[PDB]
Amino acid sequence: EIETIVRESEANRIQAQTWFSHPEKSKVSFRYDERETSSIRSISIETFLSFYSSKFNREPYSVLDIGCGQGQVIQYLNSRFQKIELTGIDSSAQAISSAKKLGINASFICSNAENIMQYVSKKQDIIFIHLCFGLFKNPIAIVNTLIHLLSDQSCIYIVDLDRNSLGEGLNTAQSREEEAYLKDQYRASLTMEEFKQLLHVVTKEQHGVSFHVGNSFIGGFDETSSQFFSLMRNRNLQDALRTSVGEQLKQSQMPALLHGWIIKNKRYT
Ligand SMILES: Nc1ncnc2c1ncn2[C@@H]1O[C@H](CSCC[C@H](N)C(=O)O)[C@@H](O)[C@H]1O
Repeated sequence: EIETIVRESEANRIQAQTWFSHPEKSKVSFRYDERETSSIRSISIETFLSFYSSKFNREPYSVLDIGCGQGQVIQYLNSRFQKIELTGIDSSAQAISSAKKLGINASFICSNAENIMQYVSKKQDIIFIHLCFGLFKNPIAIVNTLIHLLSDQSCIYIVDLDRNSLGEGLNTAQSREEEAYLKDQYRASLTMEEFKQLLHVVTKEQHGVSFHVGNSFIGGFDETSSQFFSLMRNRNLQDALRTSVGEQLKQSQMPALLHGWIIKNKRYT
């Protein structure tokens, strides 16, 4: 079913991606994303760091950022850890050029995520796909490729738009062009059920691999579930929650996002 949904929806994902590949449209998307999603990005990073520590009882050694933009995630991670192997990939040359100007000890690659194996061979502890999964022409193929790059103790963490959150998404727009941008992005997005089906398809074909999907603000983990408690106790995630969307303004206008994990814990003989 999901393979069909993905294929028939391909034009919608092509249209969404125009907002990142043309200079004028890219100004609109960059402004919106940095104004509205920067806080979310911090929360998402602290979420995966906290999850990784709780799940594997160690810190990650390597992180790969898919659709890394101007390298904001990699910069955040670079200041957090003294030693960590960092890689970012993005198909926008302008984004990668900007990322390289940060002067960080990290590898930035300009290519379609499809081609990652031609650039990266070392296994990754965390592969992060933040607010860009709906832009890929072939998302099933991408994830299958990335699973091959996962280390012994690893996860793919995907955060993306929920198709059903369109109304709330539009409330955040501050211009008609932002409305147009968001409409195009949401048209490319999946429902929660479709997202869950997608992760089911890519994981049950893999040894030592489980998955989790949810709408909960904290990593999609239900507020009666186990990982939720570990996360809510985490000092770093708590810090991020305070000053991310901790302004006045009375209300926040928060569209619910999809949160997906592909978790690998290889058992050796
Ligand atoms: N096939 C592909 N491979 C790699 N990057 C892609 C891609 N399609 C789109 N992108 C990139 O995905 C990004 C979406 S916007 C930036 C998302 C970033 N992860 C963040 O959370 O802020 C753009 O920089 C765009 O150039």
